[PDB]
Amino acid sequence: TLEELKKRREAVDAVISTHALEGIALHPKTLKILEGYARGNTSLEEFNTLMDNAKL
Amino acid sequence: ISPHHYVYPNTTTLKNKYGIKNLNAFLEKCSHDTAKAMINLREESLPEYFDTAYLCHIHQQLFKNTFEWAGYLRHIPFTFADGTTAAMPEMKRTGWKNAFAIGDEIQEGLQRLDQTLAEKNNLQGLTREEFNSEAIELFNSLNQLHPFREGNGRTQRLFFENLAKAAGHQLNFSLITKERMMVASVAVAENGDLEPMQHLFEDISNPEKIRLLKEFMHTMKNTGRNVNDRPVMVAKEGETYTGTYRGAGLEGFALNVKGAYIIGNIDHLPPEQLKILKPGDKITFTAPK
Ligand SMILES: [Mg+2]
Repeated sequence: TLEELKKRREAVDAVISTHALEGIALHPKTLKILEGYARGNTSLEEFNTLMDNAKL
Repeated sequence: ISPHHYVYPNTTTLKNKYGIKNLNAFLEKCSHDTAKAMINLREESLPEYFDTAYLCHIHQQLFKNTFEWAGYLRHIPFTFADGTTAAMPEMKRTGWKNAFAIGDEIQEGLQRLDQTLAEKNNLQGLTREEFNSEAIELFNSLNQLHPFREGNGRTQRLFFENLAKAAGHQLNFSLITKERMMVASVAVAENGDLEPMQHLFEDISNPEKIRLLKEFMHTMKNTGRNVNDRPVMVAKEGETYTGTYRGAGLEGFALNVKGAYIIGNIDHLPPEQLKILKPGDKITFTAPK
């Protein structure tokens, strides 16, 4: 649903932004999983499993 | 007891739950977990009492997988699982402003924030302008108090986003560059000048203005341009600006003034201007009532 895509878009943009305001750029695996949830190809439970399993 | 006890001996790296002593790997992994925590935090119910407890709950959810002291304030002695006890009642700044509250000043300040939100009923039942004027005083004060060892900006921003949401308004901080944030804060802390901060809160609360900055930032990303080091703001009603026409979009146009980006509404340009206007043209624009 569109409203949900709106919410998640804002949510990933806010995550990225709040680090940029500290001078921090996120790891590319972090940006890839976040972008997959904003799109989203992935539910939140799946997004949490992929964040847990990422190897940095 | 010692502030030094927060870091691994002979390093600048904060003791953490992963055991990373290399600074950059610690930063990438702490950043990664904190991203996970913010997405999940977005799924909790909003609190009935906005207070120091809630602030500490936010910090605790963001950093619980990184620091043993997630949610603990820096003037309270914290004892690590390794036996050592750390605190930082005074956190000195390199080169900076009037700096940060010290020791008992933190505590007093947080009690004040608790009392204010409580007597004003969490800033609810206010118009947008009322809410912003109140919110600004609490935000400047929390800026000075800076009560955590690390993660103060991220916790404070989330606190004020959720506070606005529960009062029926919004604060969209993703539209604010690192440059503009620092200009606004030091105008407060150094010059006693609230205008830059009031203008900041207006651009990211006004829906008409949020649309304009959303479009502009989206364009910058698609351009692959990084503006985090430049001022980006929406023209103030009644002000005049003179600079280089930067182009236009569906909703808004951009002006370039001494390196700053000034966003305005396309319907506020003279249509006899818009017609022939090319990027690089020198235009003067006065935003209306
Ligand atoms: Mg930080």
